[PDB]
Amino acid sequence: SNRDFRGREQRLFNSEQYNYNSSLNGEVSVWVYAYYSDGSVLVINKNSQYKVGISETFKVLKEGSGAKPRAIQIIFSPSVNVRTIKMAKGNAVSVPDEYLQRSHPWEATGIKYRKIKRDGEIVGYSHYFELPHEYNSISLAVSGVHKNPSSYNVGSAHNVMDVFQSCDLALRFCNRYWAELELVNHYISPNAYPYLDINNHSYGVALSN
Amino acid sequence: SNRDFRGREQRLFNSEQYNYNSSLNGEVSVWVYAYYSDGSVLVINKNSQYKVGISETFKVLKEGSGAKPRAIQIIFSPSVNVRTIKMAKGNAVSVPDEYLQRSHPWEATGIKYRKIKRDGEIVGYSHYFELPHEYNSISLAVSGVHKNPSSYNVGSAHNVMDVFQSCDLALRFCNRYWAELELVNHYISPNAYPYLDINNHSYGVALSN
Amino acid sequence: SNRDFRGREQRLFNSEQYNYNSSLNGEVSVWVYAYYSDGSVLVINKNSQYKVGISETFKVLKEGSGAKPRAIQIIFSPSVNVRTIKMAKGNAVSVPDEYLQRSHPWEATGIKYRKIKRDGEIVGYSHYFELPHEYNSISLAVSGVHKNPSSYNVGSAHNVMDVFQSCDLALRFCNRYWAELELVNHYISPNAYPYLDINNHSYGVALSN
Repeated sequence: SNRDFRGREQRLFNSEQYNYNSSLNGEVSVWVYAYYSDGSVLVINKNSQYKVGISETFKVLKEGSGAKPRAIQIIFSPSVNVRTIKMAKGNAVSVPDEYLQRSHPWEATGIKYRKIKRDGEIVGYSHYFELPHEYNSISLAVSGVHKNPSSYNVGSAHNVMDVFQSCDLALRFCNRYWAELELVNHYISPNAYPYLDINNHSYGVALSN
Repeated sequence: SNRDFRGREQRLFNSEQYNYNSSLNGEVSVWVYAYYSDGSVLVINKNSQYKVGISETFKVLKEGSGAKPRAIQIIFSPSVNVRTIKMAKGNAVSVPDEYLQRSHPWEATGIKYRKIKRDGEIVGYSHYFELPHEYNSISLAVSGVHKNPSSYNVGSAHNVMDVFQSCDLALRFCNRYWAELELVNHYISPNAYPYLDINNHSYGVALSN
Repeated sequence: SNRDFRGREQRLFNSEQYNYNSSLNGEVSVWVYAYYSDGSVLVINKNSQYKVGISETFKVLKEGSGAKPRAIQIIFSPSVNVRTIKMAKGNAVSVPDEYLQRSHPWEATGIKYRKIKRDGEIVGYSHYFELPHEYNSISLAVSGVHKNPSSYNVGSAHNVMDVFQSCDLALRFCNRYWAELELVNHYISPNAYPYLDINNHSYGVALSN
């Protein structure tokens, strides 16, 4: 019966979480997972309103003696507008991508992002690429804009200062895990984050509807 | 007599400093003081035009073996618009505040800021909060916008690039002091910064009028 | 003859590189070279669309026991609008420039920038200043805006979010070289960057026309 208000409230509880996230009041989140030759995983996460981005350098461990980055997986929350996703990369600690005079400052990589799904629902977006063995490090920057459900100008006369503030307010986290197993068990799963593991298995929590 | 031009110029000297600061040509400044279990104090200061903010992580010293953060005091210069103040925090190195799906990206904490006064003049604003003993660290972000004395649109077609530049131009300082006494004697007082100590004593310099 | 299409294409190849850089699709780049008492050189480079800036602290090596910064050379790519260049500095790890109440948040230093030329062509802009011996460090911030060839409003309703993204996407590099010779041989020259050495010799590559 629909006299089951406990069930109805539980249903609304989950749904409202899903919907608040995709409102412009909600966060847009990016994760950069760097996979090292020793099986360890380094993750950078930043969460912010309106837009979010990361600019990082992943270096060979122990002054060049330890493990080296082998691959990168970039994850965006479902609140991102996939068409706004941009990436700039260098394979070096020294401006790797050809010459400044001829470089485009970014590529629109949205079309390469796969949908991470649980129960038919999009829990995130994933772009995975491996690094050339010939390289010991990668400088990488990625950026995404929150879906704008309306025709609302977040960058209009009055609203632009809020976006400037969003830049100050963004929170960044950096963690290293010993293996993807630890990553899944202690980072991804407990926080209900979207993820694809090495076996192409999807993680995350469907909240709609 | 008002034939005392030395006195009159001294009066204008002080007043002009007070007033330039609160003009849009002046700085808005934020300080984040982190109080550690060993009595030491770590301070982060950033100063910038138009708006300013800080995003930091305060961790337990010596890889988790040393002292731990116990409390935070956030200070804004008098040039801040208290109503624009925003704060986002996590108690963890891992996205502490519940779940991303349900998180508001900030809280307006202005109403909790006390006025730091010297001689009846507001020299700054202070928000103090203690950290749960149960936690070994805190990731914290705070943001404030300069008071806009006029109806001037700093984020208008032409002026927005200046605000973007203000972001590049902001200066950040990080210092650690052995005790609040050292902090007061060698940081707060010499630089004429506003402050409240553990005994609720106010520091700073009245310049008006 | 103009039947030499190999020559004509080579000519267009070089020219197009020059021109793309100065289009709003191209990068604006800044370098900050810090010259240390031991002859070593530390360089910070950031490259980004629309505008670029750096905010750094150059400290005495080995916790204050090693070499100390003696001089700074700031280089901008030719795509910068020299009139938009701004600099804010402190000689301390503690808000060096007088008192916050009376500080202008930056100086327009464009008029002090020399043109670095190769073959009559501007390959960059250079501002060089020495540091007071009395100081062990310098906190420095510099900012420049890309030349806007048109009357195009990059900070208009729609375009402002792209500039916000440009902030996320900017790539920063930090390198230390043992002597200016190494710097020239392994950093400046291989990457075709503009530069002036200690003997006032100009480096870079003319690409026009």
